[PDB]
Amino acid sequence: STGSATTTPIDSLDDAYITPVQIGTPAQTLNLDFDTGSSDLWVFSSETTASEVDGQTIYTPSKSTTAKLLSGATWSISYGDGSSSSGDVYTDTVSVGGLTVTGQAVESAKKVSSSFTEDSTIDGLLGLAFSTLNTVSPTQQKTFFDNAKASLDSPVFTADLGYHAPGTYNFGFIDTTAYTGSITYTAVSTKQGFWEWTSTGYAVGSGTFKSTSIDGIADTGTTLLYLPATVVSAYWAQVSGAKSSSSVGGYVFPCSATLPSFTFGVGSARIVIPGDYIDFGPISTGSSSCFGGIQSSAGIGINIFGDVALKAAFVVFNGATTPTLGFASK
Ligand SMILES: CC(C)C[C@H](NC(=O)C[C@H](O)[C@H](CC1CCCCC1)NC(=O)CC[C@H](O)[C@H](Cc1ccccc1)NC(=O)OC(C)(C)C)C(=O)O
Repeated sequence: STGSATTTPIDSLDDAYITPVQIGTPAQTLNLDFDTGSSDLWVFSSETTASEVDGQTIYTPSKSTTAKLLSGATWSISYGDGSSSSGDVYTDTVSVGGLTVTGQAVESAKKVSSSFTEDSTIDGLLGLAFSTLNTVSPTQQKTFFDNAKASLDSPVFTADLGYHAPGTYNFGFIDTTAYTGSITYTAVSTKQGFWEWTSTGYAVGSGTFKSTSIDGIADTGTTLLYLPATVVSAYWAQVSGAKSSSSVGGYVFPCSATLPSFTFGVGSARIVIPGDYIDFGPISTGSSSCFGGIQSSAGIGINIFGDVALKAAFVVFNGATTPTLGFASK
């Protein structure tokens, strides 16, 4: 089997991308953020405390004939941005893009923190890192990818994220029309539970490529590209009005600049980020300062290839028993 689904940015800055998923029988359709940096499928539900629910769509397990309470199990997750949720667990049928798994754990939120209440576009998360990071206790639960691989025509999914535009998640096949040249695969370490890998170096604009190892994770669930302090200072030293601003938390630059490109290495291949991608947007509507898309990971402790970098490429998540990551230009 395969599945294919359109993914769309939640806003005009491509802050994050939602993809409809159908849970339950008959299907209730909720728009989830597919997050390669975490391993829980959780949703807003009829369980959720009501004054924490805003305009999201809720899962109502009492309405689905295939839902079953997983007795005893609870969950509690907090993410890199500070936000957090917890609750209890059902198993149900969940389909994405045509592809259906029965008995997927769907984690039902009792409580969500502020940032989730405040974002009306996102009805919960679907985690696609490795299932060792799943928060359900006492027995951790598989991600939708892990439950799907038995039936997939190949044990992969693709991410094809758009710049200010819709794109695609595919499961179980690689669409040869969606990229150009050939895919280069690199090894993944799953020792910390992420799709973690080491990039072979970087170039800024049209200067030299510097071979230096950057160990990072490919994370559809993080908006920006977070890289070590000195590589990030090397990029913005090429943008004449850029400075680091403690007030806004990052490098800003005049929205009128043309930014140089940024290249990252994958084995012997190179992925080029166009500079307009790194112009994240204006720090407020109307302002003449813009927010950069490459910022220092010193404060987070790990380098993150977020959607800035991933939407410049077609990305293969190869979930074979030794997993790899594939990059192609598109
Ligand atoms: C629990 C663990 C086992 C794994 C867990 N992993 C992570 O936290 C990384 C994971 O990818 C999480 C997953 C996201 C959590 C927040 C909701 C959206 C999903 N990423 C994150 O926690 C990273 C947060 C994102 O980078 C936000 C995304 C966003 C912004 C605005 C509006 C909507 C969405 N961007 C964002 O704040 O961009 C600005 C600052 C330029 C505005 C952890 O390490 O804590």
